[PDB]
Amino acid sequence: QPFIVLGQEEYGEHHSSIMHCRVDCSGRRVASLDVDGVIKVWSFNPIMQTKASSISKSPLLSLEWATKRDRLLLLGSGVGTVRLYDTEAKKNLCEININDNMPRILSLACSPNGASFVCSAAAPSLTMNQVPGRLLLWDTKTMKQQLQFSLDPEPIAINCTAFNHNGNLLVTGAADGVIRLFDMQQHECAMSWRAHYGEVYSVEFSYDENTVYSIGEDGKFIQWNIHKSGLKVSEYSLPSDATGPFVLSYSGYKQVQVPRGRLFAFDSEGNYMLTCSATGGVIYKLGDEKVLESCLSLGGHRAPVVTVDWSTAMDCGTCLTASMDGKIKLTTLLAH
Ligand SMILES: N#Cc1cccc2c1CC[C@H]2NC(=O)c1ccc(Nc2ncnc3ccccc23)cc1
Repeated sequence: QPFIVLGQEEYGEHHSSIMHCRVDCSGRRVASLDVDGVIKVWSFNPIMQTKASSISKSPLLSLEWATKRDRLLLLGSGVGTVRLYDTEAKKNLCEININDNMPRILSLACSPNGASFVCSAAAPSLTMNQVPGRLLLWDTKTMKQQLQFSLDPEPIAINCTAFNHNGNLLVTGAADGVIRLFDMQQHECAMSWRAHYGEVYSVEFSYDENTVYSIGEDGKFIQWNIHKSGLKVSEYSLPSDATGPFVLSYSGYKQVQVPRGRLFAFDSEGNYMLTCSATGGVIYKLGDEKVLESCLSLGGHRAPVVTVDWSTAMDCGTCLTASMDGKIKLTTLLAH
């Protein structure tokens, strides 16, 4: 046991499958979004209580907490808008239209220093997700676009974004299965390589930032050498219920969810990784036998888990696991 489990609670205010659930930067609030466009904002320490609740008139695809103003939440729509929501004042500060032909705001990342954010904006899905997309850099102080990064070889939908600790690097994964790493000082692509057969769903810097981790449609979790483009450090086939597609089957009726939120999350120092499964969160130790072996199973879910988070605050771990029945389990972990 590398962790003791201090409790497992259920947040149940959503009645639809969860799309995203993320802990804020203070580590004390959750923002969660379901497929019916219900945004909920809630605390959990010492009990679960709801701070805000709103139906979006518009489809909502993405969610990102601000880094340097804890109470601000960025929301990306399916109608080409970025909304800035004040969780404390329970009102929208602004909603900016993206003056373009790319309505799907698939991914939002706020810079660590708080002066900037990035969003991906994609064309409509085809009657694949292998469609044109853009990557936009914004100024948080004006909430205006500054520039778009050209994507080679072609405009492509970007599914996932993450900054490094300082914010000078941004790693992205796209629907063409390619990872693109951007130098955010020079505003150019430092590095790119083919990462997955099919889509990249999540990307993350290792704690030490010598590697980035990725998970994608081919079912593989891969660790890449940030110093040498496309050189793998290690590669594992996760169980299929880590990357879906996620099915809840009734009389010939089923609900199907393709990955959209973050499929993996890490402890404070990046030694352990939480993933999805039919029946709850599954945690692995990083670092490297041939078959990656599971050290902890959080359980507690009676419908597929589709997205997860992991935050550490007051020296305690909080794991979120969110399933297709709309339930969010909040498990509390102590690192011995
Ligand atoms: N860390 C972080 C971080 C992340 C995202 C955001 C922000 C931060 C820190 C600063 C904060 N920005 C703001 O609070 C804000 C709020 C509104 C405005 N702009 C407008 N407000 C009203 N009407 C407008 C109409 C047309 C255009 C613009 C408008 C600018 C900044």
